[PDB]
Amino acid sequence: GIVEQCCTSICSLYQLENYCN
Amino acid sequence: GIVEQCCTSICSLYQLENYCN
Amino acid sequence: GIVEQCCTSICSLYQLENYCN
Amino acid sequence: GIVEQCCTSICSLYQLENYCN
Amino acid sequence: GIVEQCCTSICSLYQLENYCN
Amino acid sequence: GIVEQCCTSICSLYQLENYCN
Amino acid sequence: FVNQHLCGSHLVEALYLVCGERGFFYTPKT
Amino acid sequence: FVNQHLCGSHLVEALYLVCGERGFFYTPKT
Amino acid sequence: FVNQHLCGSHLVEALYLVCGERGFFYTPKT
Amino acid sequence: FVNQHLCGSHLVEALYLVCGERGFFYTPKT
Amino acid sequence: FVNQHLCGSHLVEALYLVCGERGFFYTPKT
Amino acid sequence: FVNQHLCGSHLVEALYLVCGERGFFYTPKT
Ligand SMILES: [Cl-]
Ligand SMILES: [Cl-]
Ligand SMILES: [Zn+2]
Ligand SMILES: [Zn+2]
Repeated sequence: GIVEQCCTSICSLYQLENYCN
Repeated sequence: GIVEQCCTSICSLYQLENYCN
Repeated sequence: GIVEQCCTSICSLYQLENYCN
Repeated sequence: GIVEQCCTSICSLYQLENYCN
Repeated sequence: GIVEQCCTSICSLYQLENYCN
Repeated sequence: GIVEQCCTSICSLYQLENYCN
Repeated sequence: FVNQHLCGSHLVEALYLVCGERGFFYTPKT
Repeated sequence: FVNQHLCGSHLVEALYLVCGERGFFYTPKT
Repeated sequence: FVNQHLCGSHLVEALYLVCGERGFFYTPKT
Repeated sequence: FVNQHLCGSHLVEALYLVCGERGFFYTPKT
Repeated sequence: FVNQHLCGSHLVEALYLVCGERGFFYTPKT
Repeated sequence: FVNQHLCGSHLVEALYLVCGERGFFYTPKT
């Protein structure tokens, strides 16, 4: 989920947009 | 400049990217 | 809503708790 | 003390109130 | 006090140092 | 550089002034 | 706990602290 | 932009940055 | 609420949240 | 990405997120 | 070091940086 | 003052504190 995409592994600002409403 | 613009007015992540090294 | 209330006005940690999953 | 209650070990918001004036 | 001063007015790191333990 | 002065190793507020314009 | 005046990112920090591993939703008006 | 490690309160700051007024959810158990 | 790890600047942000106007002390050597 | 209203340290946090390991320069007017 | 305009949590972050392991007390007026 | 570990977003917050209006550069690849 988000922790295991951008925290445990790394993620881009674009990937972070996956979690906007 | 960007510092001011961002504060008095709004700015985008794309404008901020111009200040990366 | 909570976002606004907290900023225009004050809010409590107990009101914030309602937005937890 | 506070570091070895909430940082090294974990602590609640209520336990944090132990350190208010 | 310092809390107020810093916010209504400006304060220096040297004034802040007085609040260290 | 800055990461290997204040992050990896430790550094003072005065050393941080080395990176002001 | 005391009452809070929280704008912008400061609200999100508060929600983070309050909710922990439960997570939260941030839903501003449009 | 870049890829970096974003954890905890830093991760929610980054969500607030990217999503802003849209809002977002932070659901670490997911 | 929850229990989480709160360190360094995050710990003092959480103290400010919880105590606010009461004030607080942050005394890690204790 | 949405537009941003960012003052003080909040601008620097944004530059940090946007630039990553590239780093950035913060150059306010005098 | 330059002079500072610091409100809310931003003051506490500054006290944290300035004091380090010495810790500090945050004492707002009532 | 003190010496502590300052990393990532915390390091840039500390640069903003110390440099402020002077501005600064954050160039971790250096
Ligand atoms: Cl603010
Ligand atoms: Cl960390
Ligand atoms: Zn702020
Ligand atoms: Zn951190």
